[PDB]
Amino acid sequence: ADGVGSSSGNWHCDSTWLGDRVITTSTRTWALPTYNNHLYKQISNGTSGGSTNDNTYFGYSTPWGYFDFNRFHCHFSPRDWQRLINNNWGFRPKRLNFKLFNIQ
Amino acid sequence: PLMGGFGLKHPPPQILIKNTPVPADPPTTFSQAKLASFITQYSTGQVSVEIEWELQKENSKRWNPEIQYTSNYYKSTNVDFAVNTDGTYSEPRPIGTRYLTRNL
Repeated sequence: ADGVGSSSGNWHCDSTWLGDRVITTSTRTWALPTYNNHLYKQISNGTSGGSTNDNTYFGYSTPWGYFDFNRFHCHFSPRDWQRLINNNWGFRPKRLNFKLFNIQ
Repeated sequence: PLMGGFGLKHPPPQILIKNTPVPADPPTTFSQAKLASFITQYSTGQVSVEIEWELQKENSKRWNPEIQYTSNYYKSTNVDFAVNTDGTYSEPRPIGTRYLTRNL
């Protein structure tokens, strides 16, 4: 089984163009700091300062971080993008799969 | 072939066609000479040729975009590879087959 000395997964970046399906996998290396010294904090901006009435807000800044893969170039190489946009009329996602591994 | 092409030992068999000669009226008295007077005649029709091809799909990990054959984006007096005002079809430029890349 898993332990301190055996890796949790393998690196995958690739694109499988099969018929009408293209399956794009990707992998990156990240670093997650300690935000707010483990604190939730109220944050706000009022119009009593230099800010104007349109720029006011009220909310909270949590210690948690989050993964955002929501841009296309995260998932496509410029050559895989060229195969897509040149040869096909339309495309839509079907399903995704997500993994964290190799945690230091 | 030095012009470029597929050298074949048994190439596609050449197809020959002719109008069967139809004689004009022979004389009423026998003659040994061959019949030198024919009916002026020609034929027309429809021909179809269908070739199946075998493709070698491009599989490459090149990151950046390829070079593709693209028509001129800018405006023009008439479309390329299309009829002009008078109905004359035209092909503006020779188009080679090598835009993809491989590693030597």
